[PDB]
Amino acid sequence: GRSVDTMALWLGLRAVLVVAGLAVLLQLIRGWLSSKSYVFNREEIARLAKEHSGLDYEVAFSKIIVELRKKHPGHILQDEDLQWVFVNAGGWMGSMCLLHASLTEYVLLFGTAVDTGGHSGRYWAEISDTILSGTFRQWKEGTTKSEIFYPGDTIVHEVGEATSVQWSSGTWMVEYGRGFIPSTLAFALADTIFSTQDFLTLFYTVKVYSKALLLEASTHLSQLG
Amino acid sequence: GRSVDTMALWLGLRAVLVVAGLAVLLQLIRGWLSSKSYVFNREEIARLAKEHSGLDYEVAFSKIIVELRKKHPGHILQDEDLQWVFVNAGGWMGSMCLLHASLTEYVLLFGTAVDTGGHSGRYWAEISDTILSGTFRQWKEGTTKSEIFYPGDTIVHEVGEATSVQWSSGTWMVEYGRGFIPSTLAFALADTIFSTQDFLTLFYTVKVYSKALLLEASTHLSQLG
Amino acid sequence: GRSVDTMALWLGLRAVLVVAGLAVLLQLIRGWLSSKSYVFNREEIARLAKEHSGLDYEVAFSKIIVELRKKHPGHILQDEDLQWVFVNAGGWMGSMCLLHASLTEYVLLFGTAVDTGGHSGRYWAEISDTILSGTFRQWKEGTTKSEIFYPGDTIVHEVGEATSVQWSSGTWMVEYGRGFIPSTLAFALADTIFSTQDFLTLFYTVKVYSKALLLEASTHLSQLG
Ligand SMILES: C[C@]12CC[C@H](OS(=O)(=O)O)CC1=CC[C@@H]1[C@@H]2CC[C@]2(C)C(=O)CC[C@@H]12
Ligand SMILES: C[C@]12CC[C@H](OS(=O)(=O)O)CC1=CC[C@@H]1[C@@H]2CC[C@]2(C)C(=O)CC[C@@H]12
Ligand SMILES: C[C@]12CC[C@H](OS(=O)(=O)O)CC1=CC[C@@H]1[C@@H]2CC[C@]2(C)C(=O)CC[C@@H]12
Repeated sequence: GRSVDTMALWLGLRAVLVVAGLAVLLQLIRGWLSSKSYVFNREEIARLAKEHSGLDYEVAFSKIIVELRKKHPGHILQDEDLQWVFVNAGGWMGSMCLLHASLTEYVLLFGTAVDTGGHSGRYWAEISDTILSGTFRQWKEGTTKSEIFYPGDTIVHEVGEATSVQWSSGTWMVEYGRGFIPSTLAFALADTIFSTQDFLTLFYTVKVYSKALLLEASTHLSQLG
Repeated sequence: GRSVDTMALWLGLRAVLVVAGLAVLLQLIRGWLSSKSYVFNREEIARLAKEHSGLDYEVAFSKIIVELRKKHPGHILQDEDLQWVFVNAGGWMGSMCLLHASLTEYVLLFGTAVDTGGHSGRYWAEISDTILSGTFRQWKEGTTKSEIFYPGDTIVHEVGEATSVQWSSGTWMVEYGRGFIPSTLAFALADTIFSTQDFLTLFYTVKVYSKALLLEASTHLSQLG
Repeated sequence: GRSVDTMALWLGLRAVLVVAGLAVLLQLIRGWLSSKSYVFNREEIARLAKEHSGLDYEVAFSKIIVELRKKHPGHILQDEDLQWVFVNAGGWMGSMCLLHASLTEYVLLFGTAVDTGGHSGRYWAEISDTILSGTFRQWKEGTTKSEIFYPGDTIVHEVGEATSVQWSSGTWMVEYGRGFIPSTLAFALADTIFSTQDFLTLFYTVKVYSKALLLEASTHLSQLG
């Protein structure tokens, strides 16, 4: 009867409960024990973006890239490999220009020309965004109130944290990721697989990531011989 | 040629046609014959939320919970089990605090701190939302015009009805569901499975639902012995 | 170690790379060699919608349908088969009224009563939208700036192009599609399959498409005997 169905539903809920729990546990285990070889530090990227946040965001883009190439030669994609690629993740739509990416880090220019918002993603990685233009509203888990951030500010998305993010038209930022970068690909590609069906954008995304990986491998081989 | 491909496509469309049709028919059969044991009634929840809609929505939250505990003891989750959990469904992102849930009913606090909107879901359940703060725009199926609702109003999402819903930042409401509650889980979890990949939020969602079910089972056992 | 994992990840990225690439290649092959039997032309639909863009969009709807029936008898669905059906695709939510659809073309009334936006879709089809009311913001791939279009304007979504689209509440338009129409169904239904779970809307969508196909088949049989 009604009690039997309640018990069976509770059994199935406990089944999904322990599956999701152990999946989170494995995410924590893979992440905490993951490698931590760091070329950059988030304060370095944040100060460099905050210095040029008063410029037109495209002029800021160029000066940030030139400085990143001067201070970290061999770790930034050349001009021929820079490309604006749409990003559809967690219900929002923006675009990116990948500058650096490895197993443990990534650096990219991010933003949107449309009003958008959605889920931030939850992963074992520390993501930081320094706003060059526009507005960035963040709604943290466990709260009923959100906060808006402006050019010059830096939002630090902590490891294991989940937020709601919302950007206005013409918002652009410099983004630095640190942690277990591969564990973020599922979030980055989900809306392409199950919503947009934009397989050429998927092609673009894995192409620039593979190029960034090959750049790091080529530089690591040259630093040893 | 062109006529052959048109016929084959029409055959496949009829295939998807009869599959979706019989799936809807089974949804109607399971729902109409589902159980209907009711602890609350929607007018009770709506009047209680409308009375406190003039307060700060968090003060309203507390007074509504206290009143629901006084009038329905044994059917509201204790303070230790209350938690704000993100809800990603039908393209929108809000958050909930589950107070009561069974096979046939649920009562929760709902809202969002970001501008969001999307599909309401179509299921065999009668959902009603009494706005405490913010704005609630509803766009009904079969019409080209939408309506906006304000604090004190109650939107009644009818059984089998589908709407587009849109909430502004800082909109909060009291929500009561009545019907075949399990048939709504697929809509509630879809964007977590196929977009956000937020498995810890999924863990949170099934945990509070299982706790609410266990509360109802514990109370039903005590009312008999 | 770290180099081994980098190589393995690069191998898997190249795997996804060549899969998505050949899927795009097959999309191009099917599309370029697809049939091109055309009842309408986009300038015809655009001028007819632009003439009536100064009217109330519902009065414009009726006059456009009457004119399309007068100039293309046997290719427009009768009043009994006209229906507003929700469209959930690429993260946005609108609604449509299908007037004509074949293997190579389609004509429909489109719009939304809510603020929405998302991915446009990428397919081998040329889509054109003439705005009757509201605002249409388009963000093209490879750019950091978007453009807004107004009643009387026509946006032409080119073959293979991907954009971000965003519409304000009360935006309505006349839409004409030309190309390999079946290759667009996956984009049109994805958010229904993996987000909204609205199987009755899916039932509605394949019903009107099958009816439009059957209309074209019936007219083609009568034009020969
Ligand atoms: C998916 C994510 C991380 C989460 C960001 O969301 S955000 O709101 O915190 O900015 C968006 C974002 C944009 C670019 C994504 C990045 C994750 C790592 C990705 C997939 C690569 O290896 C190449 C491009 C990278
Ligand atoms: C999924 C749904 C019902 C549809 C609501 O959408 S709404 O626009 O009508 O408010 C959102 C909503 C929020 C909480 C959801 C509820 C359905 C039943 C759920 C999944 C439980 O057992 C626990 C939490 C409940
Ligand atoms: C999916 C798409 C094409 C892309 C449009 O997006 S848009 O931003 O370019 O307007 C939305 C749109 C609406 C109606 C869709 C159409 C594609 C072809 C569809 C599925 C049919 O056979 C029947 C209804 C048609």
